[PDB]
Amino acid sequence: PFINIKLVPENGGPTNEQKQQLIEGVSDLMVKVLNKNKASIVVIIDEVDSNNYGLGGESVHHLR
Amino acid sequence: PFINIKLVPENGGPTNEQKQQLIEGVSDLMVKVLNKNKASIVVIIDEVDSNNYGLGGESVHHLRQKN
Amino acid sequence: PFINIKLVPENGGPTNEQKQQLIEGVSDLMVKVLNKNKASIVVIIDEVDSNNYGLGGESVHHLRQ
Amino acid sequence: PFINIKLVPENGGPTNEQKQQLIEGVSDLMVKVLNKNKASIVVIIDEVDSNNYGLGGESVHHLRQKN
Amino acid sequence: PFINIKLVPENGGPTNEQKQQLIEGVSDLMVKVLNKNKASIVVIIDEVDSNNYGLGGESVHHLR
Amino acid sequence: PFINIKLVPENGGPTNEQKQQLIEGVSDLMVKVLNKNKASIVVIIDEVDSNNYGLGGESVHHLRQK
Repeated sequence: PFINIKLVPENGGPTNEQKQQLIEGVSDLMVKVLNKNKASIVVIIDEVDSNNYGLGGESVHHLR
Repeated sequence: PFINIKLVPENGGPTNEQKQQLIEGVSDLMVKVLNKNKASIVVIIDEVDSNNYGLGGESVHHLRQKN
Repeated sequence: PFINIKLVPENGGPTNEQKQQLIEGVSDLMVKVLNKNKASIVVIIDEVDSNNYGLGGESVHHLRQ
Repeated sequence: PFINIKLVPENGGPTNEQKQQLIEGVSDLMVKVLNKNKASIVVIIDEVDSNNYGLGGESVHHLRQKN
Repeated sequence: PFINIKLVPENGGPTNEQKQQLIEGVSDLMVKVLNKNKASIVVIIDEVDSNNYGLGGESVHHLR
Repeated sequence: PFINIKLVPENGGPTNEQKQQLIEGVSDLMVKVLNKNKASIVVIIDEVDSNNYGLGGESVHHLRQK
Protein backbone atom coordinates (compact mmCIF):
# COMPACT_ATOMS: atom_id res chain seq x y z
CA PRO A 1 0.00 0.00 0.00
CA PHE A 2 1.00 3.64 -0.59
CA ILE A 3 0.59 6.44 1.96
CA ASN A 4 1.13 10.15 1.16
CA ILE A 5 1.13 12.70 4.00
CA LYS A 6 1.14 16.46 3.26
CA LEU A 7 1.58 18.74 6.28
CA VAL A 8 2.57 22.31 7.13
CA PRO A 9 5.79 22.61 9.19
CA GLU A 10 5.13 24.28 12.54
CA ASN A 11 7.30 25.66 15.35
CA GLY A 12 10.55 23.89 14.49
CA GLY A 13 8.95 20.64 13.38
CA PRO A 14 8.71 17.95 12.22
CA THR A 15 12.17 16.59 13.08
CA ASN A 16 13.71 13.57 11.33
CA GLU A 17 12.80 11.62 14.49
CA GLN A 18 9.10 12.53 14.32
CA LYS A 19 9.08 11.64 10.63
CA GLN A 20 10.42 8.19 11.55
CA GLN A 21 7.68 7.75 14.15
CA LEU A 22 5.00 8.64 11.59
CA ILE A 23 6.47 6.19 9.10
CA GLU A 24 6.65 3.31 11.61
CA GLY A 25 3.24 4.09 13.11
CA VAL A 26 1.18 4.20 9.92
CA SER A 27 3.07 1.10 8.78
CA ASP A 28 2.16 -0.85 11.93
CA LEU A 29 -1.42 0.34 11.56
CA MET A 30 -1.76 -1.49 8.23
CA VAL A 31 -0.40 -4.67 9.86
CA LYS A 32 -2.58 -4.72 12.97
CA VAL A 33 -5.77 -3.59 11.27
CA LEU A 34 -5.37 -5.29 7.88
CA ASN A 35 -2.74 -8.01 8.49
CA LYS A 36 -0.67 -6.59 5.63
CA ASN A 37 2.95 -7.33 4.73
CA LYS A 38 5.06 -4.64 6.41
CA ALA A 39 8.02 -4.73 4.00
CA SER A 40 6.04 -3.46 1.00
CA ILE A 41 4.60 -0.34 2.65
CA VAL A 42 5.66 2.97 1.05
CA VAL A 43 5.15 6.29 2.85
CA ILE A 44 5.94 9.75 1.46
CA ILE A 45 5.86 12.97 3.48
CA ASP A 46 5.47 16.36 1.77
CA GLU A 47 6.15 19.57 3.68
CA VAL A 48 4.04 22.42 2.30
CA ASP A 49 4.86 26.12 2.75
CA SER A 50 2.37 27.99 4.94
CA ASN A 51 1.61 30.34 2.00
CA ASN A 52 0.69 27.42 -0.28
CA TYR A 53 -1.78 25.52 1.94
CA GLY A 54 -5.36 26.76 2.20
CA LEU A 55 -8.04 25.86 4.73
CA GLY A 56 -11.53 27.28 4.40
CA GLY A 57 -10.47 29.86 1.82
CA GLU A 58 -7.47 31.25 3.69
CA SER A 59 -3.77 30.39 3.58
CA VAL A 60 -2.52 28.70 6.76
CA HIS A 61 -0.04 31.56 7.00
CA HIS A 62 -2.92 34.06 7.13
CA LEU A 63 -4.73 31.87 9.67
CA ARG A 64 -1.68 31.48 11.92
CA PRO B 1 -2.83 17.90 7.40
CA PHE B 2 -3.77 15.64 4.46
CA ILE B 3 -3.28 11.84 4.26
CA ASN B 4 -3.95 9.76 1.12
CA ILE B 5 -3.94 5.95 1.45
CA LYS B 6 -3.90 3.74 -1.68
CA LEU B 7 -4.36 -0.03 -1.21
CA VAL B 8 -5.41 -3.30 -2.92
CA PRO B 9 -8.55 -5.03 -1.58
CA GLU B 10 -8.01 -8.61 -0.43
CA ASN B 11 -9.91 -11.54 1.07
CA GLY B 12 -13.20 -9.65 1.40
CA GLY B 13 -11.56 -6.61 3.00
CA PRO B 14 -11.36 -3.85 3.89
CA THR B 15 -14.75 -3.45 5.58
CA ASN B 16 -16.21 -0.08 6.57
CA GLU B 17 -15.33 -0.90 10.18
CA GLN B 18 -11.69 -1.56 9.31
CA LYS B 19 -11.77 1.61 7.21
CA GLN B 20 -13.16 3.46 10.22
CA GLN B 21 -10.35 2.03 12.35
CA LEU B 22 -7.85 3.24 9.72
CA ILE B 23 -9.32 6.75 9.68
CA GLU B 24 -9.39 6.89 13.50
CA GLY B 25 -5.95 5.31 13.78
CA VAL B 26 -4.05 7.65 11.48
CA SER B 27 -5.80 10.68 12.99
CA ASP B 28 -4.96 9.73 16.59
CA LEU B 29 -1.44 9.13 15.30
CA MET B 30 -1.07 12.67 13.96
CA VAL B 31 -2.22 13.91 17.37
CA LYS B 32 0.12 11.68 19.37
CA VAL B 33 3.22 12.46 17.31
CA LEU B 34 2.68 16.05 16.13
CA ASN B 35 -0.03 17.32 18.47
CA LYS B 36 -2.03 18.39 15.40
CA ASN B 37 -5.72 19.33 15.64
CA LYS B 38 -7.88 16.28 15.01
CA ALA B 39 -10.77 18.31 13.59
CA SER B 40 -8.87 19.50 10.51
CA ILE B 41 -7.32 16.15 9.54
CA VAL B 42 -8.45 14.93 6.12
CA VAL B 43 -8.01 11.31 5.07
CA ILE B 44 -8.76 9.71 1.72
CA ILE B 45 -8.59 5.97 1.06
CA ASP B 46 -8.30 4.85 -2.58
CA GLU B 47 -8.95 1.20 -3.42
CA VAL B 48 -6.85 0.05 -6.37
CA ASP B 49 -7.55 -2.95 -8.61
CA SER B 50 -4.83 -5.64 -8.37
CA ASN B 51 -4.23 -5.25 -12.13
CA ASN B 52 -3.40 -1.51 -11.73
CA TYR B 53 -0.94 -1.72 -8.84
CA GLY B 54 2.63 -2.63 -9.74
CA LEU B 55 5.42 -3.73 -7.41
CA GLY B 56 8.87 -4.52 -8.84
CA GLY B 57 7.77 -4.35 -12.46
CA GLU B 58 4.84 -6.73 -12.04
CA SER B 59 1.16 -6.22 -11.21
CA VAL B 60 -0.14 -7.38 -7.82
CA HIS B 61 -2.60 -9.62 -9.64
CA HIS B 62 0.34 -11.73 -10.81
CA LEU B 63 2.07 -11.82 -7.41
CA ARG B 64 -1.10 -12.82 -5.53
CA GLN B 65 -1.42 -15.68 -8.02
CA LYS B 66 1.72 -17.48 -6.86
CA ASN B 67 3.18 -18.98 -3.67
CA PRO C 1 -0.42 23.97 -15.19
CA PHE C 2 -2.17 20.93 -13.64
CA ILE C 3 -5.17 20.90 -11.27
CA ASN C 4 -6.57 17.82 -9.45
CA ILE C 5 -9.90 17.94 -7.58
CA LYS C 6 -11.03 15.20 -5.15
CA LEU C 7 -14.61 15.32 -3.92
CA VAL C 8 -17.29 13.23 -2.35
CA PRO C 9 -20.43 12.83 -4.48
CA GLU C 10 -23.60 14.03 -2.77
CA ASN C 11 -27.34 14.34 -3.37
CA GLY C 12 -27.18 13.05 -6.95
CA GLY C 13 -24.27 15.29 -7.90
CA PRO C 14 -22.02 16.22 -9.49
CA THR C 15 -23.55 16.03 -12.98
CA ASN C 16 -21.52 16.24 -16.19
CA GLU C 17 -22.58 19.84 -16.81
CA GLN C 18 -21.31 20.65 -13.30
CA LYS C 19 -17.99 18.92 -13.94
CA GLN C 20 -17.68 21.01 -17.13
CA GLN C 21 -18.24 24.23 -15.19
CA LEU C 22 -15.45 23.29 -12.80
CA ILE C 23 -13.08 22.62 -15.71
CA GLU C 24 -13.84 25.86 -17.56
CA GLY C 25 -13.92 27.70 -14.24
CA VAL C 26 -10.48 26.81 -12.87
CA SER C 27 -9.06 27.19 -16.40
CA ASP C 28 -10.18 30.81 -16.86
CA LEU C 29 -8.99 31.63 -13.36
CA MET C 30 -5.44 30.68 -14.34
CA VAL C 31 -5.55 32.98 -17.40
CA LYS C 32 -7.01 35.84 -15.38
CA VAL C 33 -4.55 35.51 -12.50
CA LEU C 34 -1.34 34.44 -14.25
CA ASN C 35 -2.11 35.13 -17.93
CA LYS C 36 -1.37 31.51 -18.81
CA ASN C 37 -2.05 30.07 -22.25
CA LYS C 38 -5.38 28.28 -21.84
CA ALA C 39 -4.31 25.63 -24.36
CA SER C 40 -1.90 23.87 -21.97
CA ILE C 41 -4.11 23.70 -18.86
CA VAL C 42 -5.00 20.19 -17.60
CA VAL C 43 -7.68 19.43 -14.93
CA ILE C 44 -8.65 16.06 -13.32
CA ILE C 45 -11.68 15.34 -11.12
CA ASP C 46 -11.88 12.35 -8.68
CA GLU C 47 -15.00 11.10 -6.86
CA VAL C 48 -14.57 9.41 -3.46
CA ASP C 49 -17.04 7.18 -1.57
CA SER C 50 -18.47 8.49 1.72
CA ASN C 51 -17.04 5.48 3.57
CA ASN C 52 -13.58 6.36 2.18
CA TYR C 53 -13.34 10.04 3.19
CA GLY C 54 -12.34 11.02 6.71
CA LEU C 55 -12.63 14.40 8.40
CA GLY C 56 -11.83 14.89 12.08
CA GLY C 57 -11.41 11.16 12.67
CA GLU C 58 -14.77 10.04 11.36
CA SER C 59 -15.93 8.92 7.92
CA VAL C 60 -18.10 11.33 5.94
CA HIS C 61 -20.69 8.54 5.91
CA HIS C 62 -21.01 8.54 9.71
CA LEU C 63 -21.00 12.36 9.80
CA ARG C 64 -23.98 12.23 7.45
CA GLN C 65 -25.28 9.81 10.07
CA PRO D 1 -13.18 18.57 -1.06
CA PHE D 2 -9.44 18.66 -1.76
CA ILE D 3 -7.73 20.67 -4.54
CA ASN D 4 -4.12 20.36 -5.71
CA ILE D 5 -2.63 22.89 -8.20
CA LYS D 6 0.82 22.43 -9.78
CA LEU D 7 2.42 25.20 -11.86
CA VAL D 8 5.71 26.43 -13.34
CA PRO D 9 6.83 29.81 -11.91
CA GLU D 10 7.12 32.43 -14.65
CA ASN D 11 8.51 35.97 -14.87
CA GLY D 12 8.58 36.79 -11.16
CA GLY D 13 5.38 34.97 -10.28
CA PRO D 14 3.25 33.79 -8.63
CA THR D 15 3.33 36.22 -5.69
CA ASN D 16 1.82 35.38 -2.28
CA GLU D 17 -0.97 37.73 -3.31
CA GLN D 18 -1.54 35.80 -6.53
CA LYS D 19 -1.55 32.56 -4.50
CA GLN D 20 -4.28 33.83 -2.17
CA GLN D 21 -6.26 34.82 -5.27
CA LEU D 22 -5.99 31.24 -6.48
CA ILE D 23 -6.99 29.79 -3.09
CA GLU D 24 -9.91 32.21 -2.82
CA GLY D 25 -10.99 31.68 -6.43
CA VAL D 26 -10.89 27.89 -6.29
CA SER D 27 -12.73 27.77 -2.97
CA ASP D 28 -15.47 30.12 -4.16
CA LEU D 29 -15.91 28.04 -7.29
CA MET D 30 -16.58 24.91 -5.18
CA VAL D 31 -19.35 26.75 -3.32
CA LYS D 32 -20.84 28.32 -6.46
CA VAL D 33 -21.08 25.05 -8.38
CA LEU D 34 -21.58 22.31 -5.77
CA ASN D 35 -22.96 24.08 -2.67
CA LYS D 36 -20.11 22.59 -0.64
CA ASN D 37 -19.18 23.73 2.86
CA LYS D 38 -16.36 26.24 2.41
CA ALA D 39 -14.96 25.63 5.89
CA SER D 40 -13.80 22.11 5.03
CA ILE D 41 -12.17 22.87 1.69
CA VAL D 42 -8.44 22.19 1.47
CA VAL D 43 -6.25 23.54 -1.35
CA ILE D 44 -2.54 22.90 -1.95
CA ILE D 45 -0.32 24.77 -4.45
CA ASP D 46 2.87 23.07 -5.68
CA GLU D 47 5.54 25.05 -7.58
CA VAL D 48 7.56 23.11 -10.16
CA ASP D 49 10.94 24.03 -11.74
CA SER D 50 10.88 24.68 -15.52
CA ASN D 51 13.25 21.71 -15.90
CA ASN D 52 10.90 19.30 -14.04
CA TYR D 53 7.77 19.98 -16.08
CA GLY D 54 7.22 18.36 -19.46
CA LEU D 55 4.80 19.25 -22.23
CA GLY D 56 4.68 17.50 -25.60
CA GLY D 57 7.95 15.68 -24.95
CA GLU D 58 10.08 18.70 -23.99
CA SER D 59 10.76 20.57 -20.77
CA VAL D 60 9.09 23.93 -20.31
CA HIS D 61 12.62 25.33 -20.11
CA HIS D 62 13.63 24.05 -23.56
CA LEU D 63 10.39 25.31 -25.08
CA ARG D 64 11.32 28.80 -23.93
CA GLN D 65 14.81 28.77 -25.48
CA LYS D 66 13.14 28.03 -28.81
CA ASN D 67 11.61 31.48 -28.47
CA PRO E 1 10.50 5.61 -6.65
CA PHE E 2 6.75 5.99 -7.11
CA ILE E 3 5.00 6.62 -10.42
CA ASN E 4 1.33 7.53 -10.81
CA ILE E 5 -0.21 7.40 -14.28
CA LYS E 6 -3.61 8.92 -15.00
CA LEU E 7 -5.33 8.32 -18.34
CA VAL E 8 -8.76 8.44 -20.06
CA PRO E 9 -9.91 5.02 -21.34
CA GLU E 10 -10.61 4.92 -25.08
CA ASN E 11 -11.72 2.51 -27.81
CA GLY E 12 -11.91 -0.49 -25.50
CA GLY E 13 -8.51 0.15 -23.94
CA PRO E 14 -6.39 -0.08 -21.98
CA THR E 15 -6.31 -3.86 -21.52
CA ASN E 16 -4.53 -5.60 -18.64
CA GLU E 17 -1.72 -6.50 -21.05
CA GLN E 18 -1.21 -2.82 -21.91
CA LYS E 19 -1.30 -1.97 -18.19
CA GLN E 20 1.48 -4.51 -17.64
CA GLN E 21 3.42 -2.96 -20.54
CA LEU E 22 3.16 0.45 -18.89
CA ILE E 23 4.08 -0.91 -15.45
CA GLU E 24 7.19 -2.63 -16.85
CA GLY E 25 8.14 0.12 -19.31
CA VAL E 26 8.07 2.81 -16.65
CA SER E 27 10.01 0.57 -14.27
CA ASP E 28 12.66 -0.26 -16.91
CA LEU E 29 13.13 3.43 -17.76
CA MET E 30 13.91 4.19 -14.09
CA VAL E 31 16.53 1.43 -13.95
CA LYS E 32 17.97 2.55 -17.30
CA VAL E 33 18.30 6.32 -16.75
CA LEU E 34 18.94 6.40 -12.98
CA ASN E 35 20.06 2.83 -12.23
CA LYS E 36 17.43 2.46 -9.51
CA ASN E 37 16.59 -0.82 -7.72
CA LYS E 38 13.71 -2.40 -9.67
CA ALA E 39 12.22 -4.31 -6.73
CA SER E 40 11.29 -1.16 -4.80
CA ILE E 41 9.51 0.57 -7.68
CA VAL E 42 5.80 1.18 -7.15
CA VAL E 43 3.42 2.11 -9.96
CA ILE E 44 -0.26 2.94 -9.78
CA ILE E 45 -2.49 3.47 -12.80
CA ASP E 46 -5.67 5.52 -12.34
CA GLU E 47 -8.33 5.29 -15.03
CA VAL E 48 -10.23 8.57 -15.44
CA ASP E 49 -13.68 8.98 -17.03
CA SER E 50 -13.73 11.21 -20.13
CA ASN E 51 -16.17 13.55 -18.33
CA ASN E 52 -13.66 14.11 -15.53
CA TYR E 53 -10.59 15.10 -17.63
CA GLY E 54 -10.10 18.59 -19.07
CA LEU E 55 -7.71 20.16 -21.57
CA GLY E 56 -7.71 23.76 -22.82
CA GLY E 57 -10.94 24.45 -20.95
CA GLU E 58 -13.06 21.60 -22.29
CA SER E 59 -13.61 18.02 -21.16
CA VAL E 60 -12.06 15.23 -23.24
CA HIS E 61 -15.65 14.08 -23.76
CA HIS E 62 -16.61 17.28 -25.64
CA LEU E 63 -13.36 17.44 -27.62
CA ARG E 64 -14.57 16.81 -31.19
CA PRO F 1 -2.45 11.71 -20.10
CA PHE F 2 -0.71 12.80 -16.88
CA ILE F 3 2.37 11.21 -15.30
CA ASN F 4 3.75 12.05 -11.84
CA ILE F 5 7.16 10.66 -10.87
CA LYS F 6 8.41 10.84 -7.27
CA LEU F 7 12.03 10.01 -6.51
CA VAL F 8 14.87 10.63 -4.04
CA PRO F 9 17.93 12.45 -5.45
CA GLU F 10 21.05 10.26 -5.26
CA ASN F 11 24.79 10.79 -5.81
CA GLY F 12 24.63 14.02 -7.79
CA GLY F 13 21.50 13.18 -9.73
CA PRO F 14 19.19 13.51 -11.52
CA THR F 15 20.63 16.10 -13.93
CA ASN F 16 18.48 18.29 -16.20
CA GLU F 17 19.63 16.21 -19.17
CA GLN F 18 18.44 13.08 -17.33
CA LYS F 19 15.12 14.77 -16.54
CA GLN F 20 14.78 15.51 -20.27
CA GLN F 21 15.36 11.80 -21.01
CA LEU F 22 12.74 10.87 -18.43
CA ILE F 23 10.29 13.35 -19.93
CA GLU F 24 10.92 12.21 -23.51
CA GLY F 25 11.06 8.55 -22.46
CA VAL F 26 7.74 8.50 -20.62
CA SER F 27 6.12 10.46 -23.46
CA ASP F 28 7.35 8.10 -26.18
CA LEU F 29 6.05 5.15 -24.14
CA MET F 30 2.51 6.56 -24.15
CA VAL F 31 2.80 7.14 -27.92
CA LYS F 32 3.99 3.59 -28.62
CA VAL F 33 1.74 1.64 -26.26
CA LEU F 34 -1.49 3.66 -26.49
CA ASN F 35 -1.06 5.63 -29.74
CA LYS F 36 -1.50 8.98 -27.93
CA ASN F 37 -0.80 12.39 -29.49
CA LYS F 38 2.48 13.64 -28.00
CA ALA F 39 1.40 17.26 -27.68
CA SER F 40 -1.08 16.42 -24.91
CA ILE F 41 1.28 14.55 -22.58
CA VAL F 42 2.09 16.24 -19.27
CA VAL F 43 4.88 14.97 -17.01
CA ILE F 44 5.83 16.26 -13.56
CA ILE F 45 8.90 15.19 -11.60
CA ASP F 46 9.07 15.58 -7.79
CA GLU F 47 12.34 15.18 -5.87
CA VAL F 48 11.81 13.85 -2.32
CA ASP F 49 14.26 14.18 0.61
CA SER F 50 15.60 10.82 1.86
CA ASN F 51 14.29 11.49 5.40
CA ASN F 52 10.77 11.88 3.98
CA TYR F 53 10.55 8.62 2.04
CA GLY F 54 9.63 5.48 3.98
CA LEU F 55 10.02 1.84 3.01
CA GLY F 56 9.00 -1.12 5.15
CA GLY F 57 8.66 0.95 8.30
CA GLU F 58 11.98 2.76 7.94
CA SER F 59 13.21 5.85 6.09
CA VAL F 60 15.38 5.74 2.97
CA HIS F 61 17.90 7.78 4.93
CA HIS F 62 18.09 5.07 7.60
CA LEU F 63 18.36 2.45 4.86
CA ARG F 64 21.15 4.52 3.32
CA GLN F 65 19.47 5.66 0.10
CA LYS F 66 16.80 3.51 -1.57
